Amino acid sequence: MRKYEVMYIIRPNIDEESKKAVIERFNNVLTSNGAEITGTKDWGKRRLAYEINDFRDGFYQIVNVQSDAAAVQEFDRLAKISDDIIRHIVVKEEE
Amino acid sequence: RAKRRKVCYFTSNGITHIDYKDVDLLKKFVSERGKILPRRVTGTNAKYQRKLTAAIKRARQMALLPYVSGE
Amino acid sequence: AITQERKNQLINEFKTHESDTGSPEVQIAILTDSINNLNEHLRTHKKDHHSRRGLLKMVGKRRNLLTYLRNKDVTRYRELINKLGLRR
Amino acid sequence: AIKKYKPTSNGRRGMTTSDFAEITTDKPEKSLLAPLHKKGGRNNQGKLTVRHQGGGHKRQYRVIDFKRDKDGIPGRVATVEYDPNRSANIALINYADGEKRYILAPKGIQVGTEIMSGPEADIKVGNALPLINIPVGTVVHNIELKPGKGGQLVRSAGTSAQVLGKEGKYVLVRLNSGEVRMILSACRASIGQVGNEQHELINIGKAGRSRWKGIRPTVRGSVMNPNDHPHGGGEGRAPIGRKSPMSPWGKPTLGFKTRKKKNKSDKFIVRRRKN
Amino acid sequence: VMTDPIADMLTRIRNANMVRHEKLEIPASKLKREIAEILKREGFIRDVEFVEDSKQGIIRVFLKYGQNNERVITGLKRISKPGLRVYAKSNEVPRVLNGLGIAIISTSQGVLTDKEARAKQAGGEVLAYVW
RNA sequence: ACUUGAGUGCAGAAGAGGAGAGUGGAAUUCCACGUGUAGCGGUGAAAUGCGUAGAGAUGUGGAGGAACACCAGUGGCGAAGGCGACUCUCUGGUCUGUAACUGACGCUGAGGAGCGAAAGCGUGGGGAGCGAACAGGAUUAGAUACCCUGGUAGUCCACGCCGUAAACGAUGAGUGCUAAGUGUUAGGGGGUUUCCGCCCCUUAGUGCUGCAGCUAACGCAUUAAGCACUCCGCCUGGGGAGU
Repeated sequence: MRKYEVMYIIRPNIDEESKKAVIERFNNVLTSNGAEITGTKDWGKRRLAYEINDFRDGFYQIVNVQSDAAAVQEFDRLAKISDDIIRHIVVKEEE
Repeated sequence: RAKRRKVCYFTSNGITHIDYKDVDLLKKFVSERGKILPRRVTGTNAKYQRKLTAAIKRARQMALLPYVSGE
Repeated sequence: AITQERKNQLINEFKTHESDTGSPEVQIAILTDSINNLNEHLRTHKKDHHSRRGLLKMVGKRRNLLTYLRNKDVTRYRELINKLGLRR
Repeated sequence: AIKKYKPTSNGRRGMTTSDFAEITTDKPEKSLLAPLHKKGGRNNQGKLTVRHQGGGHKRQYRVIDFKRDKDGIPGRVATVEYDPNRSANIALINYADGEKRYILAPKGIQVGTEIMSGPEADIKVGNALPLINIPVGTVVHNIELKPGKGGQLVRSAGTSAQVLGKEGKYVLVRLNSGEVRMILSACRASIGQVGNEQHELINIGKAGRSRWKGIRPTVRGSVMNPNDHPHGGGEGRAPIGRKSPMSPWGKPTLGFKTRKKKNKSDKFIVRRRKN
Repeated sequence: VMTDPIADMLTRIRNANMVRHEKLEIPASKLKREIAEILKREGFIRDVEFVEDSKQGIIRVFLKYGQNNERVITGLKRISKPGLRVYAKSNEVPRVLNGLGIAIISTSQGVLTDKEARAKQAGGEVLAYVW
């Protein structure tokens, strides 16, 4: 496959251990397609410029996933309608 | 003579970034009112202004740099 | 395409000389398989005229090389044609 | 798809039948056929209260969940079959229970797809779940009104809905033909627009296919005697004489609104009937 | 490309023939070779020294035209068109110029000159014509 | 037989080349409610129009369509028409560099095949802005126009037909050669240079300024309209008449 470095922020209204559940389950669904996601990150509660859905700032996030080719549209489209992930912009990774 | 002031602005210490994880050179690139910087007044190269413009957009898509500013 | 397993795999499965990367039977093999996969990949969304013009130019080049190999060696050209499958 | 017929005779010169590619098997489930009697526009008295029905072919009803009360257990589409009782087709589903149920068929499905129906279920086309869990903006059909009643709402072939944005109670829905009704939130609904999208472009062509369905022909306004219909009269092909076109009862049928004014739907509309 | 070699050499000696260049290149072939010995022996250019090597080529002649503008290469014309070929019998071998120039008809015993080919009295393909 | 032609390989580079899906804002319209009053609007000057049924403006929120400002430039890519927010899948092509292989496998190409802006045409969707026909008011002797206020089709999408344009560089394609300078991207070799940066050599593409040469003059000029070769198409006074 190819590297997919897609990082989509978590919602600011989330709770703490529920946010850990969101990263846990969302990381599981991203990891179900054979992609050993060899990267991670947590940029912290960092304010954005304009609102995403309702915040004046959110809890930023990152990702580093190495897979196909099989689950980039899965982790983007299957997370497009969640309540936690505000707006996931899954950029390609060829730097 | 014989060069540009602010000589190439990225070719001296680049290259190939950023884009998402960078907010620093993105902080020094996207202009004061909110627009992207002019490529004559900033001073980037051809490929430098191309990469910093693409990463300026792709870093503006994930809400990193503001899609509009104040006056 | 083509994938590297079919570039090096196809050149490895159809190498005319021991170290001959070209050998126009090899060019008809790589161009032929890449024209087929470009044929299905053009057929998947039948509006893209750019990729279609690529399919016409590529298929025409593979035809011209097929006529070249047919003019270069008769029996070996028949064996390459009947082994490859296309040209019929 | 839609085939078109070559004009072998004059019955054929416009007519189209659909390709019948979506269907797989002919002979349906014997154990869910419910019998029917074409009623013919009649009443329980015996009078014919619906004009110009009757004449049809022998229909036979197949039992359909328009509810999907069962939940969580995934389906597995065996066959998609044809039903003369409506436009759209029906997909036969073998649940893991063995409860073989004819259930209405959204597009994009074939044999073999998993269809759950819990509130936990997916937004894969076919899965069904109440309107709270549906996110803002999905293609939804089979909407109900009261919780668990049955899918009265949208069902016919090639139709859909949205969800514009909701509260705890209710869930707003841009239905088909633009009516935005505050539909209740715990209402079970299912996901996808309804299969056999090309029902509209079916050119009927010859006369008796409307008799095959069937529909008795209609006799127009300035044709009947001035007794029987309040347009008829004149010395033949007289103009449509009286002001305010009028049904075969004394009510105008250009735009005269027929909803009850004092009615329950005064609250249940944000936006209605774009015309 | 490569429509005609002799027209490429003739265009070479022509374009360099007006450029005022000291030496001139060429594609080394049997027509550039035998035409180099004929057109060099008749006294137009200084010397052709066919500096050969791998893979093909490559002739190198010098323009033997002095101070006076337009020396012994004063104007050349494709008398034979590769594509619509000229022909000349024995009695019809035409001597180009009239008294100044000389034509080079590729005879059946070697690439002759005009007067020498008339000395053999046998014509062939009109190879080129140097007016 | 051989290798530069042409092709394959190997490694680089680049782009708004295409097709499909999804996402994002700025702005206009419309709607709901607050705030508020007597004007808003448009022009050459006005009027039609809107506004005390509360407009304009301003605050908040929602819906929907279309196009993506800044980067952006006689920049890039494409056979041409053309192509611009961002991301992904599938895909074509170009150039650079050594140089492993092949050994002329090439150039053009009437028919034939295919694509081709915008207007249109059929069906079904979509209709926020713009907007023929149309309505009103203005200017004029007249206004089937210019202007302004509105306004249908269309523009948008998918599926099919249309196959024309100043479809322009008014220059068919391929190849070889022939003064120079100055830009500008995409590369490469190098002179010292860890850097960086300057400079040369080199390609490929593209812009200006100009020698020879061409020409009726304007002008072209290594991207020729120069100098020669291959092949296709077109031209034989205007109107009549692309009838």
